[PDB]
Amino acid sequence: SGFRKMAFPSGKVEGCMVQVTCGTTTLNGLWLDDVVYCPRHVICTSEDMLNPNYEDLLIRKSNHNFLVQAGNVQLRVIGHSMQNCVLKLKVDTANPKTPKYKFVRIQPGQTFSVLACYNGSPSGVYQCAMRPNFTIKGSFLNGSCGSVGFNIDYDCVSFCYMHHMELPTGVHAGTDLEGNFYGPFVDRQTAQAAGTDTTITVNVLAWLYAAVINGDRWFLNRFTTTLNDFNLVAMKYNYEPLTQDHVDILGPLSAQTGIAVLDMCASLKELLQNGMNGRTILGSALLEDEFTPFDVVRQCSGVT
Amino acid sequence: SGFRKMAFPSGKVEGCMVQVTCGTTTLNGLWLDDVVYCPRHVICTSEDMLNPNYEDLLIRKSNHNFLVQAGNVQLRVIGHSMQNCVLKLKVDTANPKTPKYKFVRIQPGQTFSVLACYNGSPSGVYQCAMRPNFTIKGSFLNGSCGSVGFNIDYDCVSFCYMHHMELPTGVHAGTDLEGNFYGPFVDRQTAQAAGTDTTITVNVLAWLYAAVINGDRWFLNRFTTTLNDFNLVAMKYNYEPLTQDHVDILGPLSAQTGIAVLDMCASLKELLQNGMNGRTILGSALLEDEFTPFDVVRQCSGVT
Ligand SMILES: O=C1[C@H](c2ccc(Cl)cc2)CCCN1c1cncc2ccccc12
Ligand SMILES: O=C1[C@H](c2ccc(Cl)cc2)CCCN1c1cncc2ccccc12
Repeated sequence: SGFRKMAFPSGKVEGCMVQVTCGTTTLNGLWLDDVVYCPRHVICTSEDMLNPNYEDLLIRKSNHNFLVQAGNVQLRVIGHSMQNCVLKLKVDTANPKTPKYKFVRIQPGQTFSVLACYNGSPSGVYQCAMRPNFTIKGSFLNGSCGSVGFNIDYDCVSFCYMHHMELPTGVHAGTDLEGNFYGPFVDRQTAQAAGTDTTITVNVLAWLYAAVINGDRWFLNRFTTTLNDFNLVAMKYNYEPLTQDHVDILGPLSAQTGIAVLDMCASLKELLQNGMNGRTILGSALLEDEFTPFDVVRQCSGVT
Repeated sequence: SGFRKMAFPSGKVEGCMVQVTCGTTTLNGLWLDDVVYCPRHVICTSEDMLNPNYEDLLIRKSNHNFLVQAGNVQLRVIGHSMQNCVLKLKVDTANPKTPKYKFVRIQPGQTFSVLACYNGSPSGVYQCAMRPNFTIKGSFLNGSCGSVGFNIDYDCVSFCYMHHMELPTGVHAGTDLEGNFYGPFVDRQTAQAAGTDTTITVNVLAWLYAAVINGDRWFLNRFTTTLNDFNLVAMKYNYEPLTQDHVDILGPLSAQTGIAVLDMCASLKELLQNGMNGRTILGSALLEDEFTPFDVVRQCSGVT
């Protein structure tokens, strides 16, 4: 028993972390096979950050201007290209530590582990979710650019995120491993609106099941609801509208606890309308939405 | 900016995780050099768990009865011994992935990362603290025994914890890497009292500094206090008595923010006496005590 904000073991990803220096700028890169992926803003300076013409800036850069360093060794850049907001530097050596990998673009509400890096060296690992407004509430400092978000399926690493920037609101924006930004964000130092951040209702419900599984049952009530009645309440409280897919995905948790999804929705409805009254659930005084039903199942079953 | 419950990168520890099977029992072991460390209760069955005479049980076991498996390969046990509540199985091969390491016994209030394992395979990593009552509020299922807690100092892994059991209260108890239990716990399936769990005051203050550093300043007030006045309030609210050592350890955080430690103590005093009033600090509705001042400095400076 016990429920924690667990992250995937980072070893497979640590073996992919390299330093990428272009001119006076240094950030993290991901070395998989003979390619190093990093944010394209490595070619920028702090002057041309207001309005960068990346095609123009990149034209003034050659293979030898990209200094890729893995631990202590220097990699030889034999090719370079821009793919959306990422640079792909082809190196003469394939990473001997390259795990089995996939580049996948995750959906909002989905969770992933982040390995925060500085100068190509890992420093921390934490779990987080792709917020419904496509931002991540991470922990990143100047130098963390190129740090990746990933998931692990036995031995296969699914890279889903690459960190690029911190918005003036303190939250973080970045791309999938093909250079496509999650959200409406552009890699420009300009005023960007993150948008309304709503609560991942299917995740709050999954975490409510995790609480029942681990003993915290106080919030459980004698009531029930319907998808439309529950949704009227979710809209007022800025909660993601719950669909029949969400109900189905909660099926295995509903089976483990014997609590119907709509009964759990009524318990949640009462927690939104009445608050916690000073009580906690899984050691938290607020409703947690950064655990997917897959995370709750995996953590409460012990998948390695 | 941004503040998260970060764990150390687990790669160095993943390379030490092995499976240890003794009879019908299977748990995790830590392979460093030619020794595998694991909880001694691997030699027990579910019958002799009420009152095990480990010296007697161990006498009936030989080197060949311990099946140590690293990934896919089977290690050859050429020696075995009991050191307090741990078994040290000497194997014929030194772990080629053994990092630079130390076995240190941490103090309550100190934090460490846990790599949760099942059948010698890592499944998750999370950060946690040694509670003042010597228990850990972890996330462990049947099979996680032998999972370790550690800290990393550049390239040196300080092993501080080995998981042994879950108490009937749902919290976890385990040993340092010399087999010595943290707390009054014995490796017996009997009613054990965890004790009163208090709040790590120096950690709540460090996290309050982290909040000011990251922008959340609402809790900051126009008042000040003294160590003795603050402590009267800490005692009523079951908070660890704050000493002059704690004040000194908060020195660098107090310097970064320009907020005197006793001024922050007055802000904390008001948060205890008046509650949060529905507000949050660093995205949390309760006072967080699982970040030491070293963690706040490391996370807000970017140490790799
Ligand atoms: O957001 C940025 C900056 C930026 C600006 C424009 C464009 Cl196009 C991309 C990136 C500079 C590089 C670092 N960076 C940061 C990324 N994460 C955490 C940060 C914490 C404090 C300070 C800067 C941080
Ligand atoms: O506490 C124990 C048991 C035990 C009993 C007596 C003695 Cl001497 C040691 C250990 C059996 C082995 C597994 N174990 C567990 C450890 N962590 C999480 C557990 C979650 C659910 C069930 C058991 C868990």
